[PDB]
Amino acid sequence: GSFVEMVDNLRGKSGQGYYVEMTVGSPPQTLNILVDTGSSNFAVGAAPHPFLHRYYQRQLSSTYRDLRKGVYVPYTQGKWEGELGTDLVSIPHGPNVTVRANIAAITESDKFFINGSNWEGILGLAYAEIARPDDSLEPFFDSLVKQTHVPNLFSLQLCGAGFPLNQSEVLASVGGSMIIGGIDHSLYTGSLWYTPIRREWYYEVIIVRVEINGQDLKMDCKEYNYDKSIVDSGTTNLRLPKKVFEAAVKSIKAASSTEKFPDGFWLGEQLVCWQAGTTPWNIFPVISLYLMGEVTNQSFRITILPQQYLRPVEDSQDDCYKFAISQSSTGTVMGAVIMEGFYVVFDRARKRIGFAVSACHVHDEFRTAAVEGPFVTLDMEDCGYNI
Ligand SMILES: COc1nc(N2C[C@H]3C(=O)N(C)C(=N)N[C@@]3(c3c(F)cccc3F)C2)nc(C)c1F
Repeated sequence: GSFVEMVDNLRGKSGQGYYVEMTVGSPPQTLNILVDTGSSNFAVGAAPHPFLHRYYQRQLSSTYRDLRKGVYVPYTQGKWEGELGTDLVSIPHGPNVTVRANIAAITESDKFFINGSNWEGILGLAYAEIARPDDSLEPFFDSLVKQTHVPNLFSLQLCGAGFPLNQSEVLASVGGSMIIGGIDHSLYTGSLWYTPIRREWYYEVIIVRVEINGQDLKMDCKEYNYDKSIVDSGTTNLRLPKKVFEAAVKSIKAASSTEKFPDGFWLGEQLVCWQAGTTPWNIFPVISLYLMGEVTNQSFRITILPQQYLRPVEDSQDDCYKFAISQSSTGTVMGAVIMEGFYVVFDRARKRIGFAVSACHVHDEFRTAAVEGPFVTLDMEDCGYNI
């Protein structure tokens, strides 16, 4: 329905992540926490770091409980180490509940905290299977549902500004909404279409067809989900498996061939700039991802614009961007630049993810993002990768 208390509770941007205010401990210690559907731990800075202006101080919390266990998390882009415990946790612009949750108190880290991101921890919203050190460490959302009457569902509306936000603007700007326990109808237009959650670990989905400006990429659909496809608010880009990325970039280059861009742009490294207001959106194609539907032999599609996959960056008065589609060796990742086009419903109760056009997606007068269906699609189970 309507969840006014939770609307506009996020801040941030696709490159540095979107965060929500939370409190930990007694008396409550306020922290900004990145919303991450690509991990399953609640982990917060708990020791001084040059990029943190605040951190969780366990000795100041009367409700802190030490689990006497460490946790070491090395990942591709960095690492963090911490100490496990539990404490009382709340979300001020959330459900009016307080729960006892696991917290990994980060004591050491490398390339984890981002200078100027304004967040001090991460809220892993995925399933226990991928929790660290193992699946016995109950994730925050599982604790929230078990201890309260909050429905087993959350929904995210990530709002890209469509232009760069400076240090002050990004702190003053509304970055979107995280609706805990429901769907807020003011955040989207049109209908919600649902895709099954293939397996409960990451939020895994199955892509069954890909188009660039209506032209079928025509790959065996198993390539689109090799080795998995996931929805991850903690990744900035739309990441595609190597072979799919190579085919998609060739097609995007062909569609936009009236302007030549350097190799560094297509590698997502180099910015491209245009005179203020002259970004040639129309030369860039729309991209449609067809997802398995809930009905047998039915799919639907989500369509994004270059206003989603070209990420605004500061250079001058020029309008500059980076190409926010990049290669992956770990499957498709529908990151924040894709989520910015849609209101995304993580319906854990019904093992499905819903998509609708976002009320805050960036577009122009000629094209809009879309969520459309149904389409007849056969043998969609064959699109899923095994082993
Ligand atoms: C919190 O706890 C854990 N965290 C991670 N993560 C992996 C990271 C990552 O690469 N992506 C793509 C990702 N989705 N999540 C990470 C992340 C961010 F989102 C944003 C900024 C920094 C980050 F480290 C955090 N993984 C495991 C296993 C955790 F226990």
